[PDB]
Amino acid sequence: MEKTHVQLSLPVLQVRDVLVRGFGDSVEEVLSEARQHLKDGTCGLVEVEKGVLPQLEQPYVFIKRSDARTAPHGHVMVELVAELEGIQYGRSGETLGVLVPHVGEIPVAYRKVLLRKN
Ligand SMILES: Nc1nc2ccc(Br)cc2s1
Repeated sequence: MEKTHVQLSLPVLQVRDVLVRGFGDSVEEVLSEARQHLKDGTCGLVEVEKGVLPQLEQPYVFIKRSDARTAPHGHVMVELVAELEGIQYGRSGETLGVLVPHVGEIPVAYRKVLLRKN
């Protein structure tokens, strides 16, 4: 009964503030945990610049843009793609950032997304 997409506003975190730097130890675990934290409202977003990924823990979970005309209600359509050792699991568009657990860090902005469930 899960709708295919859900509107979310994600807190954007600075990399040096992040206390839990990843979701787990395998591609399937990080995708699973990211989905659970999105459902629980406990997922943040770090924007990727030089130096960011080496300060976070692999496997990475990215949100990537899934289309070009759908910004329904101001929310960009996105889907999840994981990365381990330079191999990516999914193919999608431009990266909006890397997802991490949110445990109370103060954000610098909020990013509105329309997230594809599965
Ligand atoms: N299978 C499921 N994946 C997700 C991702 C995000 C949100 Br919010 C709920 C669910 S339930």
